[PDB]
Formats: sequence, C-alpha cells, structure tokens
Amino acid sequence: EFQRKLAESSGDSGANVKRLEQETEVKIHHLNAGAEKIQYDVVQMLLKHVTTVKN
Amino acid sequence: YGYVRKVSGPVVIADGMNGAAMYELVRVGHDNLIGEIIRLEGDSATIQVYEETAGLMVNDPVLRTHKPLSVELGPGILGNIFDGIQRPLKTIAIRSGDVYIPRGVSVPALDKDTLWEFQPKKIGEGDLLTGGDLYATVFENSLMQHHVALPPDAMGKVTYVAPAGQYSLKDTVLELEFQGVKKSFTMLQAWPVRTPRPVSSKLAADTPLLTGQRVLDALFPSVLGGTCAIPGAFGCGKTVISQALSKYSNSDTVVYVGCGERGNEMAEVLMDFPQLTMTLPDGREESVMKRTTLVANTSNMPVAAREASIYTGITIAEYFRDMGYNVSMMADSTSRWAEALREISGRLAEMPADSGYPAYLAARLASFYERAGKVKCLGGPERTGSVTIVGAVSPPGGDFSDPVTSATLSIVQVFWGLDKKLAQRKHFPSVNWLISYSKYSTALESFYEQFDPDFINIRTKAREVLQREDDLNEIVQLVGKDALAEGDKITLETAKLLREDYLAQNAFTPYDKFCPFYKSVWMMRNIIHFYNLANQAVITYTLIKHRLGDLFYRLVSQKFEDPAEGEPALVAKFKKLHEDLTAGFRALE
Amino acid sequence: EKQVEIRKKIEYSMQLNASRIKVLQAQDDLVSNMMEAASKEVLNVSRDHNSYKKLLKGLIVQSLLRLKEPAVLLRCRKDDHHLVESVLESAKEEYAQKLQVHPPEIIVHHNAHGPSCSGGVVVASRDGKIVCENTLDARLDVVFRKKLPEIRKQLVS
Amino acid sequence: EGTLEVAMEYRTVTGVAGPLVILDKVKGPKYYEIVNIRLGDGTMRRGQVLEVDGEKAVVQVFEGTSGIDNKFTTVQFTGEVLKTPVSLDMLGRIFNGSGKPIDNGPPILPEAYLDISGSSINPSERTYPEEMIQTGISTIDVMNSIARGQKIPLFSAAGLPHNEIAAQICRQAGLVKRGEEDNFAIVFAAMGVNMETAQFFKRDFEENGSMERVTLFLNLANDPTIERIITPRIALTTAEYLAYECGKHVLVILTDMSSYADALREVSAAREEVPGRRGYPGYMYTDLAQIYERAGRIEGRKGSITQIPILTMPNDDITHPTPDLTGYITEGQIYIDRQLQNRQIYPPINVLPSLSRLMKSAIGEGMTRRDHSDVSNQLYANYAIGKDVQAMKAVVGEEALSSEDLLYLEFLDKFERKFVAQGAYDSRNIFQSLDLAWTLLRIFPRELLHRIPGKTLDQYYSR
Repeated sequence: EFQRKLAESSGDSGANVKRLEQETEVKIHHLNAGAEKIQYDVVQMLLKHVTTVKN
Repeated sequence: YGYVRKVSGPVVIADGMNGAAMYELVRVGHDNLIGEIIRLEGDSATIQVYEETAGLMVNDPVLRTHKPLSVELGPGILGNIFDGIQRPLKTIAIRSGDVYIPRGVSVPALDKDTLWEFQPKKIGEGDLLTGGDLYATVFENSLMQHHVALPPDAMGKVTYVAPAGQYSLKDTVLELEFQGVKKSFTMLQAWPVRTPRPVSSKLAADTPLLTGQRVLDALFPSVLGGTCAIPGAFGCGKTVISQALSKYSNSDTVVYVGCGERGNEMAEVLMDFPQLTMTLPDGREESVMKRTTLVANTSNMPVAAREASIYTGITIAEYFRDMGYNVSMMADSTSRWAEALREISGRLAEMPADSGYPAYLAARLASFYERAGKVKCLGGPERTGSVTIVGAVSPPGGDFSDPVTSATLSIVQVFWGLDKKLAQRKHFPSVNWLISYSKYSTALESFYEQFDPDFINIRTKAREVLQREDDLNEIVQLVGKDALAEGDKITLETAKLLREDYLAQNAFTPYDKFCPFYKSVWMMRNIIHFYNLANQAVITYTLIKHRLGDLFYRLVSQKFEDPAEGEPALVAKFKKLHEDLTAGFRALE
Repeated sequence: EKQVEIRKKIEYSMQLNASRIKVLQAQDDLVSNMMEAASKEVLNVSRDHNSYKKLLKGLIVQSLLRLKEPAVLLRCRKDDHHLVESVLESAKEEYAQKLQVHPPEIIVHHNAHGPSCSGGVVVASRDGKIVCENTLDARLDVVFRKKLPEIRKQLVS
Repeated sequence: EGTLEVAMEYRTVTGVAGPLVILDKVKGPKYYEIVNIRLGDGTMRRGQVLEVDGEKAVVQVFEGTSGIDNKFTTVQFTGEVLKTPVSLDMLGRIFNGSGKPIDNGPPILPEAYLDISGSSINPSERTYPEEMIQTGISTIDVMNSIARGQKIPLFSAAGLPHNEIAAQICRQAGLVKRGEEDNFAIVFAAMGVNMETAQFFKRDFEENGSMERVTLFLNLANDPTIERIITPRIALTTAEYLAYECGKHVLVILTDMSSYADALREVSAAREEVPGRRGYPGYMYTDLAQIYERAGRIEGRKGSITQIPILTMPNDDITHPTPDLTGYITEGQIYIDRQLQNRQIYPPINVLPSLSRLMKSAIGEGMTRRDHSDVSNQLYANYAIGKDVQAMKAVVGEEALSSEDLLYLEFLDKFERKFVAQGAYDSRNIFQSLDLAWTLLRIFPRELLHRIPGKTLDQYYSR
C-alpha cells in the first residue's frame, strides 16, 4: 500500500502544478494581448471625458 | 500662549488654542498642571486637568505640548519607580526632599544627566538605515544589556555614528539623512501610550512560560505572549505568584503595573520586590529590581493617571519586546482599572451600559489584552520578542457576572482560577484545577512533543483523573469508598496522591521553591505509570494498598526529589523511583 | 495516507490560489499601465496652448458657479499663467451671464510644478477655508474610478 | 452625460467632541455622504455624516478622533453613499473590516459599484425556501433542518467550540446533490474576533482547499469599533451580488453576532441616543432586521442566500436583548448546551430549544422520509419528558422513576450518548441516523407514543 501510494504520488502533483502554471501563463498572455488591443481606445475615452466639460 | 476661561472642577476651558489637536496634553497655569484636550469647540479647547484644580486664576497661561500622552523610553527605564503619568517617584523624593508629591512637579522621567556607557554597532557611517534597526547597544545595567535601536517610523541614510564612550541622554549619538535634511537622533525616544509599537508581523505563540510552579507549568500551560487572568483579591496570593514569576520565570524582564490599589498594599510591594533576588544559572545572586520596572498608582493618585498607567506599562513592555526580549507584564488589578474607567466616564457624563460601566469598556479592555503576543520585530537584525500579560481580575463580591470579568474571560486565553477555598484548605499554590482552564494546550504541541512525546498523553490522563476524582468525591459522600470498584478506588487514591504531592507545591521549602519542567514531567510520568500498572494489576484494593505502599512512598519521594539536589540527579532519582514502582507493582501481581 | 493526502490537497489549493492571484496581479498591473498612459496623454493635451485655453475658462466659470462664493483666490501653474491672465475677467463675465450677479474679485502669484500641476485651477474661497480643486490631474483619477466598471466591461479577452 | 465635479475640500472644522467632528459653512451637504478626512500630519481616515443641518454637518470619523486639530484638518465630501466594489473576482480572497484587501493581492477590479445597505426585495417577488443543505453535520440535517434560503443562527455562550463548529460547517458545506460552478460560494464575515482565532480561520480555510470558493471578511478587535458595523454589511452586499446578480448560491457566515451588537451599543452611546433594554439602542431591532432580513430566494433569479449567524449569550442568558431580538427575527435557532460540553460531547447541541421554523418545508417527498416529521416531533417531545423524569428522580430518589419514567430516563441517556454525538468530520447521512432515531423512539413502547401515529413509522421498516 505505502509503496504504491508513494510511487503514484511522486510526480503527478508536480506535473499538475506545472500544467496549471503553464495555463495561467497562457491566460496572462491572452489578457496582455487584449489589454494591448484596448489600450488606446480606453485612453481616448478617458481623455474625452476628462477634456469634455460643460457649464 | 493661551489663557484659561472656564475652570469648573476637573474640566478647564481655555481660549486661544486654534491649532490644538484632539487628545493632546497641555500644561495649565503657573503650577504647570497637566491636562488632556477633549473638546475643541471653536477656537477654544477643553482641558481635563489631572491634578487638583483649586487655586487657578483666570487668564493663567496654558502651554501646549505638541504631543499626546507619551512615555519617554530608552536606557535607564529599568529599576526605577514611576507613577501612572510617567513620573519618577524616587528621584522626585530625592530632589524635592519632602515626602509629599508637589502639585506641579516637573522632574523628567529619566535623568538625562546620568552617563551610560554607549557602545555602537559596526554599522557603516555612510550606510542606510530604517526603523527598528539595532544600530547600537548600551549597558544600562548588568543582566539587562539595553539593545538600543533606531526609532520606529524613521528611515534614512546615516551620516554620523558616535564612538564607544560615556554619554548623557541629552547627548546625541545618531543622525540620519534620507531626504536633503539630516535629523539627529538621541538615545532617549518617545511613544504615545495609546498607539501600539509598530510590529512587522504578529507570530503564532510556540514556547511556554515556565512559572516555576508545577501546577501551572504542567496542567495548564501558558504560551509566550499568552494572556492570563488571576481571580485574586485577598490573601496576596496574586502577589506571591507575581514574585515567583519575577524570580524564576522565562521573562527576560517583568513590568508590574499596580493601579488603583490601596496604599498599604503598594508600600508592601515596594518593600517586597527589592528584597527578592533572582538566581542565575551561574548561581551568583543578582537583585530582581535591576531587571524590573515597577509602576505604582495608589488611590490618592489622580484617576486619569490610574487609567493611563496600564497603557504606560504595556508600552514599556512593547519597547522591551521591540528590543527583542521576552517580557511579562503583570496588572495588579484590572477591576481597579475598571473603577477608574467608570469614574472617568461619570466625570465626562457618558451613557451607562451595564452596571455603570461605559459601553466602550469591552473595546478598551480587548485592545489592551490584544496588545500582547509573540511578535516579529521591526528592522534588523531579525529577532522575535514576546509580551505576555498576566493581568489579575479582582471581581467585587467574587461574582463572575461582573462585566469586566465576563469581558476578560471572553478575551483571556488562560485563566488560572485561584480560589480562596484552597487557601482555606491549607494549599499554598491555591490553584483550583477544576474551575481553571487552558486554551493554549494545542499550541504546546511541538514543544511538548520535542521535550517528551508522551507528555501530552500524560496531561490528558491527568485531566481525566481529576474529573474522575471530582466525581468520586461525591460518589464516596453518597455511600462510601468501599462500594467503589477496586480500579475506581485505585483511581481515587492516585488522584489524592496527585493533588497532595504533584498539584500542591509548597514553594516555601527550598526543595520545592522552584519546580523545573523536567522534574515536574518526570513526577507526572512516575505517578501515571504507578496508577496504570496498579489499575491493570486488579489481587485486591486493600491488599494492593498494603503491598504497593512502598511504591506509593517512592512516588511521594519524587516530591522529595528536588532540583536543589541537581537536575541530572533529580532526573536519575525520578527514573529510579519509577522503575522501583514498576517492579513492585509488576512482581507483586 | 488519508491524513497525509490532505497535504497534497493543500499544495494543490496553494498552487491554484497563487496562480489566480498572479493573474489578478497582472490584470491590476495592466490597469495601472492604462492609468499611467492616460496621465501621459493628459500631459500631452496640456502641452496644447490655444484650444487648451477655452477649457480653463470653462473650469473657472463652472467652479465659480458651483462654489457660489463672493470672493475667491485662484492659483495657476506658471505654464499657461499668461493664458489664465489673458482669460482674466472673461470668466467673470461668463459667470455673470450664467446667473445674473456682480462678478467676484479674482486674484491669481505662486505656481506648482509644471508636470505636477498639469494645468487646472484651484479656485478656492476666502481665507482658503473652502477649496474647489480642479486640476486636470485631479480631474483624472476621478473619471478613472467612475469608468473602471466600463473598462472591466471592455476587457473581455 | 452630465459634467463631473471634483469633490469639494473643506477646512472649516469648528468643534470636535467624542467620536464626532463638526463642520460649518458647508456648501450643499449630503446625508450619509462618505467623507475622507486628511489630518495635519498627512494621514487620512474616513467617516460618515450623521446629521445635516443648515450649513453645519456632523461627521463621525472611523479611525477615531484623536490627533485632529481645529485649524489644520481637511474634509473632502465625496458626495455619495458608501459603496463596495463588488465583483466576481472577489472569491478566494480576504479583506479587512472596511473591505481593504489583506491577502497580499491587488485591489479588486470592480464589475460594478453597488451601494451597501441596498434596497429591500419587493415581497411580491420574494419566494419561500424549498431545498435542504448538506452542511456536513448529522444532528442539523436529521433534526432542525436548514433550507436553501432559510436564516437560522447558532446560539452558543463564551468558551464553547462554536467557532470550530462554524469552521467545520464551512469546510464541510455542500448541496444535497440528490453543479460545482453554481455550488455554494461561502462568504465568511468575522465581526470582532481575536487574533489567534483569526489565524485559525485563515489556516483552516487555506488548508481545506475551499479557497477556490470562499471569501473572508476579517475584522479584528484592534480595528476601529465603527469598522465593525460596516463589515457584516459589506459581506451581505457581496453575498447579494454573488447570489442574485451572479447566480451562485451563498451560505453567509457571521461570527460574534454579539460583537456586532456591542459595536452598535458603543456607537449609539457615542451618539447619545435613546437606550432600549440594557442600554442597547432602541432601534437595534431595525438594524438587525437590515442584516438578517436579506437571505432568501428572489423569484426571478436562480440564486439563493442562506444565513447562518453565530450569537453569544453574554451572561449565558437567552433573555439578553441580543438573543431576544435575534429569536424574534431569525426564523429558528440551533442551541448549544454548556452542560453537554461538560459531558465531553464535541457537538454539544441541545435539541430541546433547537427548532427550525422552516423545517416543515425542508422535509417532504423530494428529500428525507415520510416519517421524518413524526420522528423529529417524538425525539423533540420525549426528550423534555425524560428531562422532567430526571428532575423528579433527583428531587425524590431512584425509586421515583416508575416503569414509565425509567423508560423516559433511559431514552434521554441513550439519546445524549449515541444520537447527539458525532465525529469531528462525520457526514452521517440522513437515513442511517434516522434508523437509530427510530431505535431511540422504539426504546419507549411502540403504543404508548401519543402524538405520533403508529402507521407513520410503520411506513418505514426496521432493517
């Protein structure tokens, strides 16, 4: 029991953690791409509202 | 600048302080009476003068201090005697000559004319420093080498470091320049009583306090930084435990905050503490006062000073902890502080909540207790200190229904539950094992396992034995000891032996004056082994009582075995007694 | 084994929490970069001279109206200080036009640092008791908080 | 959109007294407008305006009024009520009493600002609860059940393990499942807790792996006392956003409901208001109503909020104002006995006062058994009679317990021994426990039972 348990445990958790880290890095990359795409639009909208003034 | 305008008893209303801050101390009149600012209505302020307000004349100047209630810390804080408002009583008596406390004394808390041998650290003159750095160390005395550190909330590039020489407190030894400006720092420093000392990170308590008494050390362990409450009001047993803590406990230093108690009790304490002396592991004799800062506040003293004395003491303890030393703070009477609080609340006309106490009593009390724990210091080098509070509860009428008692019990982790009945039962420790509880038992897991793996099981079995004993007492009162089963009779006899020898420590005899953890644990192991191997043996009750009487005598000899005979020798004697009891019980059956 | 596999479960939980909090930290860093870019673009707009003058007059007029004070103390940056001195009582006339009233006294001089001030006007009131602070740098980071939900909506993927 | 205005900055503080800061010459104040006071030293703290009169505005700061000068502090009127930046990302993190992050993470990027103390649910729209909950404790699900939308607190005096019980419930919480994305998203408010207890909560929640679905709102006793009241508010605002406007079911947990009460009493006494019983404010019924009366199942949405607060009888007296008001509003109670704890029972639940007002709908044909109601009634009624038998035996003697009384005493003893007790992690399912519940009911004669009809239990079959 203990031998088979340690054999199964030694590596699977580390591989799962590495896969999760890789997936998180990929998601970070996608988010960075989206932010780069939307950066100037957001900046222009903010500038418009700051500059836009009445009364 | 600023003149009094309305002087109505304790409260004094003065105009002119447009810039006064809320809760800023201020000096009033020629006599320089001290008062706090409460209400800042318009351009005027409100001063509650602590001392007597008689004799004040209108337009008497009022001088602002630019500082909330603060205690001047640094070297030389130890040994001396201080009032609730941080006034050095001994130096006041020496300088003034007269006995009474003059109305308007202005003696500084620490005499800046005394010279201390200042030894700086190897820090570079052109280095960079931040708050909490142990930039030097001063030999304020023996046994309490004062590790002076750069003031918290101050970070800068050091410009000049003083050499190793005899300097006064007024003399400056440090200067730093983070921005363009360079600010010099002296050895003395100040901190408000209310705001706690900055701490990098509170830590989980891991190591226990060794009180030197077997009952508290074994049955109900208290961690470093663990809150403890004593229900002591008569018989001075609380003072006895405080003296034991001062003499033998693990605290690198101890601060006793006596507030609102009778003058005679304060005088008795002020004579008793100097008489006590603490033995080093080296064995040569050194007085406890050199490592003890005592703060006394009698009933004659102003109420506000009595209320603030607790925060004064806890701030001193916080300074010691930030200096990286384990420290214990003892409050003589929390109920006296509650009385001071109710008096102040009545003076300021707050809405009563429960039995006259102000509503905020729970919050203030909880904050004060919560200012104590194991702490990772600020700055470097990284060291850990601990403040543990053993504040004593003194319920009037001995009823737990008192709001202060209920709040403390809600907050306190360990309640040692001293009972006057045990004192009436000729028990010197007078620690009621039943009504007392320990909540830090799980915290001692690593320490107990490292010291003795079976110690946890022994403690659990001892608690079960105490419960079985309290049941068997009324069981015997019902019908008699004979009706009990043989194993139940053994259990009752072993519980009686435990209470008579292990639980009850005389502490008057030199052999039992200090009970180490090793000796207490070995005595508990011997008792539990004798009880166990007797319970499995049954054979008869009377028959084994006679044939194992030698085993009982050997177990009682563990109490005779003392550290005064030597710790390795005491351990060997306890092991031999346990082996003899084991052989006597096994061979007979 | 049962009481040990809790350690593996805790390790998995810690890894997941670290990953997600790192992702959220990246998102917040992107938001901070957006704020910095907005500030830089605001400074670039402040670099304008002629069209940049009209908004200053509008700010002065609107601040006078909302404050509704009889006397104010305006402070401007050294850059466009000539511009605001040229605006002068044109803002007061515009305020009297918005609501029929005698124009208040206008006083302009100390200036904050150019990039730090980023234009704007601090109209304030007498004795400095009441301050209507309208720096473009201060006007920004107020718009930012209001538009943050809109930005989070914009960030889809 | 209407042109924006930068918040006004004032310096006309014209009087300080207690926890209140007075202002004058304020141009267009707003009630409950959040103000962020900056002192002369440069530090900042917040507060609320409690009354608006003329150009005067009376503000109660949060961090305390110490260190405030009448001629150097500056007050800024944000011109809005207090708002918490609720967002879906808030899951799996911790926050201070005011909601500031303390999980060493970035501040929440809000999906939409929601004003706390939000409007009530149109009662035409509120709907009754109809779904049991697998909290992970036997005695709660077997008797005095909980419905997904029902509020019910835990009554427990000082020194009891109620905090550990709450931690166990939170870690073992789950739907009956008789999915995971919409599963229980637990919000754990912590009103006024000790630092050691806070560390215990943090460790237990982090290690359990529930951090994927649990948000903590920790507020220690060291925090400003006012920051304590806004906590179990912010918590309920986040719960409302997550359940109704986001969908996932929430099981809000409030600890030390008494500490909230104390926080109110202290604030009320500061405000010098009319006192109710024991010096507590007279409107505390309202201000608890605003906290308790939020959990429920709005119809138009598939979410659900379930409220499980924890009280603390101050003098171990249920007649104290806080438990009195709670028992008035909270739709039932679970009671914990100190005597049972003395008897070394880990879940020391005393079933005699432990009743669920909504249990009549929690039971049914969708879950539980047709004899659940009758068995619960019998095990709830015969326990009181057994206690009366024990009292009669104590006041007379052992021979006083007749052939019928002795059966009741034995039923009480076996009930306290077997049924109530449970493991520290026991997910004892309903049927296995109800088997021994009927065994306890059958300790008494199967015909002496008055209230229950024999046919109802006859529907169930032994073994």
